[PDB]
Amino acid sequence: ISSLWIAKTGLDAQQTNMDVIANNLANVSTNGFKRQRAVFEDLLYQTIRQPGAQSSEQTTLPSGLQIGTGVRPVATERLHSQGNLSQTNNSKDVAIKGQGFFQVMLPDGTSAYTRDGSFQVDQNGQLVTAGGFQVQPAITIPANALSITIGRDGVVSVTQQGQAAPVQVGQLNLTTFMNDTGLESIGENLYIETQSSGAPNESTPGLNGAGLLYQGYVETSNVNVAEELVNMIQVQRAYEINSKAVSTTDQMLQKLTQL
Amino acid sequence: MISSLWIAKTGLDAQQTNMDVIANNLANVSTNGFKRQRAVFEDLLYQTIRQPTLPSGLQIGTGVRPVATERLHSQGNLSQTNNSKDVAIKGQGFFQVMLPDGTSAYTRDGSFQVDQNGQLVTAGGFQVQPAITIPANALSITIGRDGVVSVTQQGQAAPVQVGQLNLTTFMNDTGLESIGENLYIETQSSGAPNESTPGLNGAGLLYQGYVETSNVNVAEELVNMIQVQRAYEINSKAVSTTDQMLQKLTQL
Amino acid sequence: ISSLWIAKTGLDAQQTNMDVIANNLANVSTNGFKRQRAVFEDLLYQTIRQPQTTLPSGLQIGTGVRPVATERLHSQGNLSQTNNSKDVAIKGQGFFQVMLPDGTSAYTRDGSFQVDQNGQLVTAGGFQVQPAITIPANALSITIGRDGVVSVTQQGQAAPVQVGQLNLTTFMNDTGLESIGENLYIETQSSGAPNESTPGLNGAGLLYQGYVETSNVNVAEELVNMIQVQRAYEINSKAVSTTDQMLQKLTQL
Amino acid sequence: NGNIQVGPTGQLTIQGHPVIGEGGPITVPEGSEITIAADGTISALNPGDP
Repeated sequence: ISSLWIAKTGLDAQQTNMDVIANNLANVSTNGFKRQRAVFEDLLYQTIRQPGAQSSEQTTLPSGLQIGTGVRPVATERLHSQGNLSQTNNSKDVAIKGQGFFQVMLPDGTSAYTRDGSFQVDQNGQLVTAGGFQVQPAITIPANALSITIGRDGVVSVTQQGQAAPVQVGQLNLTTFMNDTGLESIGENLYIETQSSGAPNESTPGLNGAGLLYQGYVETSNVNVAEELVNMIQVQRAYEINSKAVSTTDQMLQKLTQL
Repeated sequence: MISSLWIAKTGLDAQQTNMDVIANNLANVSTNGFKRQRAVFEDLLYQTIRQPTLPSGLQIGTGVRPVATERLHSQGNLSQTNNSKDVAIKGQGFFQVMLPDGTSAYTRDGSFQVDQNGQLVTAGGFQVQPAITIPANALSITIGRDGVVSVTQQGQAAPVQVGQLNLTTFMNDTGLESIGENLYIETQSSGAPNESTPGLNGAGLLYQGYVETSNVNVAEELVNMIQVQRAYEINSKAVSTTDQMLQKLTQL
Repeated sequence: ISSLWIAKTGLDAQQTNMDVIANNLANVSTNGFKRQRAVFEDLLYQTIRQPQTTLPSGLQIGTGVRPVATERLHSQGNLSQTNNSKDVAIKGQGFFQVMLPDGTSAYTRDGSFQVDQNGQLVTAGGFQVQPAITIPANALSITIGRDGVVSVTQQGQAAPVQVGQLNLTTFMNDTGLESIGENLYIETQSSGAPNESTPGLNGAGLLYQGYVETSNVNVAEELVNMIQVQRAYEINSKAVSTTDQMLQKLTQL
Repeated sequence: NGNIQVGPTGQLTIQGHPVIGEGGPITVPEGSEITIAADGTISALNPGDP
């Protein structure tokens, strides 16, 4: 019977909604995390019979039978807003203002883009992210480095022992996209390009719509728990209602088969 | 679907934004040249239920929504820093600085320094647009009511004037877009800036060795925190009783 | 099956009551807001049978309840100081008039005004105040007295120059105003045609500068009403449950 | 049901039904602050009037 299938689709949609809510709540402490939201869409409708003639000296209701089918999850979009900044006092942590993504090099050979600014230094001096993925512009900080300073622009400098003037060692240019929502997300806070998102364009910070770099700060996740709790309540109640519908359909079918 | 949950959600969001702006105001109370913010709320669209010269109609609300946030561009107090290169504006106006990219920004926090090349810059590296240049071997720097900045040198009686600090004014101060480091940029809401010498065309005067403080009233902020906490709790109770009612309904 | 429909009407009435309660609670910190209360009434009564000292022996079945109207208490809220120079609060009756983009006019109660780039005084949202008060540049200060007169001083002027007046409108029946969103009302047939006047005359209010009118929402009343709504909803669900039991027993036998 | 309402022209209407008192059903001024006494007398005060 079609009613069971419709209710099954509704229950699956509610389960997926609860899944994305739980995913948002779980990594509320993840740095540079953009919260998600699931949008659904109804399926097709079967027209058993078309409406007839009406509005002829009468006010009869239109006699048209058009049965629904259910609902499917059509998309899950993330909100690329701006999160708050938390101080860490670590000179190798960069927070990003505006739009942009640091470009890292995946081990297989391709490249990914990320927002999580918390970097470390390997044994060879190269600047990598937490996980070992080398930053594609390949900033190398020499040894005996007294302190590393990264300005509001992408330039990174390090003061030596005797020399008064800091020596420039690299530029942290960053990429921008035409549609940031279309990036395909994988683990480790990484995004890879798709056809939905335009070809990335690299630029220096502060120009061509790029953001700015703050040293010693980390961008926090833009998750709002007040939304999550009410969404949880709503999905739980909808799940209960659909279960009640399933129970009623089962009872009426069982009454029928007792004939 | 439940009608009353999505109203209490909007109420909670409004109270959260109110607490957010209150916390932002309280945090930077010791910064110089800061203007407090107030958020203004408004309700959403109303749905009218149609009935078959009625004294009143049946209408149902939907919630509340924060529409805008304004800044009180009043005059803060002054604190004497004993420095010789700190300027406080008495009245209304904005110093013009140049961002590294090339555009122009406008600020009010006056605490300036001298870069290695001798020019006058703000704390952060940005230089003042009229480009005041103070040569080395400077005995003292004096900035009067007008924009004239003079420097005294050894062995000379007449001080040599090096520049003038023209300040810009706007038709609508509140329309300025705010970015970090106490910097404002013009928009369409704020008219095109117009330059003026201090004390003329409504522009303010300058005091040397003083810094303007923030116009934040902590006593109001504490009571506002109490109010927003109570409102948030009441909306939470509304959510809870809606949940209880719906749970009672669905177990039928 | 009649009992099911009656209980459905009761549940819907309680739901709308909870809806208006939640709406009142949500915007408790909205300037110039007025609380609403819903009023219900009975439906048609079916007279099944016409009527020493015994009972009249007459039958008359009810039908249910529907929501009739939602009245707004146009009372006077408390005044809170914002210290701004362009915030006004109404003492008494009256509404400010604003011009909608489409061409018609709307009326509001809260006072929180800014200045557009051309100089005219608008509300928070861009809508222009109808009498078209223009504030020129280089304005040292702005004064809005208890009357409608608004004045601005300038550099080296012994006396200020008047730059307009904030006249405000009144209605015969302010309860009948249809409240569209965004803190606005529109004239409808239920309310009379607006009549404008200077503040302080012809029954209008007075203007206080630097203060705003807070909402007049009584939280304790809302909480008690909410408790009653929940309990009534739970009671009404029992009617549906018992009728379901009766129908199930009837179908079984 | 003592929930009285006032129309645009000043009629005390309860659910669209004008209230009836002695000597004509009812009629009030345009915008008076209506005050109802303990016995039934309806005091009216023109707004703005002393």
